Amino acid sequence: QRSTSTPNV
Amino acid sequence: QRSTSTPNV
Amino acid sequence: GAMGSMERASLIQKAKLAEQAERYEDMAAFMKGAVEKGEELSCEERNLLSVAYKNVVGGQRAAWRVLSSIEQKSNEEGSEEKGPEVREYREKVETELQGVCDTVLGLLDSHLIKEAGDAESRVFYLKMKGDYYRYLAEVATGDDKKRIIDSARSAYQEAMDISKKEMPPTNPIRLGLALNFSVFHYEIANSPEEAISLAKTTFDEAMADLHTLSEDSYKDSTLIMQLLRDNLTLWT
Amino acid sequence: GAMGSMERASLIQKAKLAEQAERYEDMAAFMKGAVEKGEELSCEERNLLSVAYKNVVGGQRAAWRVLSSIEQKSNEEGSEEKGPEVREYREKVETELQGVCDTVLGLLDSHLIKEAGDAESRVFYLKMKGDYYRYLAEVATGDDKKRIIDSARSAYQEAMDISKKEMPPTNPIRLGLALNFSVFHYEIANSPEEAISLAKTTFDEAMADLHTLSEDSYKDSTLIMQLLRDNLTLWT
Ligand SMILES: *SCCNC(=O)C1CCN(C(=O)[C@H](C)c2ccc3cc(OC)ccc3c2)CC1
Ligand SMILES: *SCCNC(=O)C1CCN(C(=O)[C@H](C)c2ccc3cc(OC)ccc3c2)CC1
Ligand SMILES: [Mg+2]
Ligand SMILES: [Mg+2]
Ligand SMILES: [Mg+2]
Ligand SMILES: [Mg+2]
Ligand SMILES: [Mg+2]
Ligand SMILES: [Mg+2]
Repeated sequence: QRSTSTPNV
Repeated sequence: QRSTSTPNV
Repeated sequence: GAMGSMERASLIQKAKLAEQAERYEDMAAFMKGAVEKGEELSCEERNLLSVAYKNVVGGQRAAWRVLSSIEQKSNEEGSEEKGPEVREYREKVETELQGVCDTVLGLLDSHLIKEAGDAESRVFYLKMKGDYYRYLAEVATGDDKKRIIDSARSAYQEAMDISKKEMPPTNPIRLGLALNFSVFHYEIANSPEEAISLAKTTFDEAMADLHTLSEDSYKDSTLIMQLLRDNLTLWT
Repeated sequence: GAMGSMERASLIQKAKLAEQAERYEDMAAFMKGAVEKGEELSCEERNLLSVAYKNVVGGQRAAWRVLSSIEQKSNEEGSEEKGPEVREYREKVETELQGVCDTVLGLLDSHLIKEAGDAESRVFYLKMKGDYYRYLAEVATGDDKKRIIDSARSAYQEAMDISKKEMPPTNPIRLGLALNFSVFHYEIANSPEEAISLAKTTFDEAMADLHTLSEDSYKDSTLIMQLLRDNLTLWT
């Protein structure tokens, strides 16, 4: 659904 | 490992 | 209290919204505000109170266990000295946990239990009293560990006595009480044989009463019965 | 600040403990305290700051989305009137979210960004500035929506300009910046073609530089590249 942003390190 | 208690309704 | 200006019904509505949003600290604050209006709680409202605080204390208990394990390792015979920080932070989480438990116990004592006359409400609240003393017991180490354990035991026992007199053996509150008292015996009271006996007798007596139930009640009762069985498998 | 009496190193140690315990509100408070000591942050410390606040704001964003969806349904042409509670509680969560974003932006402005001279630190902080303006944009509706969007865009653009000059195309900070700027274009700025173009060019330029990398760096870069590809699949 929503775009993926950078995950947690 | 630990015993199971009553879960949330 | 910061909820003193909000309508009771608005507090309950917002507790349900907070549950949907997985905002359980808010949910607990809303339900505390609802209790402090001074009226008795309905079945659904009691459930909202329980869900809210169980989720809050559940996160605290999980965090405390992680920190206590790290602390125990730091104190292993051969571990590098790391300063006071692990103990300090475990103590911080512990104090917050104890505060949540004290808040719940305070609501039960002022004045939920004393106004609860029906078996469903009184057993629910006494089970809750046992549960939150049990959570205090999980972290207790001082003089008062014994007295905390006895307080949990006493609440659970009063609840058991009422449930056996007033509820059928498949009643889900009666079943969940027995489940949690059996956990108390195994995990807190160093009484695994009592835990096993209670779980087995509870399971068998419920089994024999399932024929009286509708499909929906049967689903509710058998769900908790499976947890008794799960523990019996872990314990034996 | 309540962390003003704690040693910097103790704050960082406790931030790591809080992460292990999944106590991200505590983790953020510890890292805020560490930043307010006034020294620059190391790479690991910057990561702790980012992990803490991303987890905190992530829970708020998820809750806000649930409440906004309920509110939008309550305002559907045919829905029963339910009073002000849904709007009030959405506003409460929104204000808390905006407060977290304002806190992070405040730390960046006082004084993390101005002391950050190396490309790795400056790009990291400008990306973070873009991210927290983007989270403000997600909930903005008033006059300042346009200005919030432009603030996010400006921070991301400054970060992009530095990253293209100073970092190889596989650098994981450069890749994560481009990923998040592409999300900004698609989800905030009504610019899906720009989002797609940026994601594609970023992916292709990284692909062509992977041969320069060790196995461990290759793993890091390709993980983020897969997220670009995931979005390109969603978007096309
Ligand atoms: S400081 C220790 C060594 N370096 C790093 O950890 C880098 C810190 C900065 N950085 C990022 O923020 C980038 C955008 C990032 C973030 C999250 C990631 C998650 C995974 O897999 C879970 C893989 C790569 C990245 C990269 C780059 C790393
Ligand atoms: S008030 C609405 C109708 N009644 C109930 O919901 C009962 C409330 C009290 N109660 C319990 O607390 C028991 C111990 C309980 C708790 C949690 C459960 C979870 C599941 O599956 C997820 C099944 C059964 C129970 C029972 C009984 C219900
Ligand atoms: Mg009133
Ligand atoms: Mg203590
Ligand atoms: Mg007996
Ligand atoms: Mg010092
Ligand atoms: Mg607002
Ligand atoms: Mg371009």
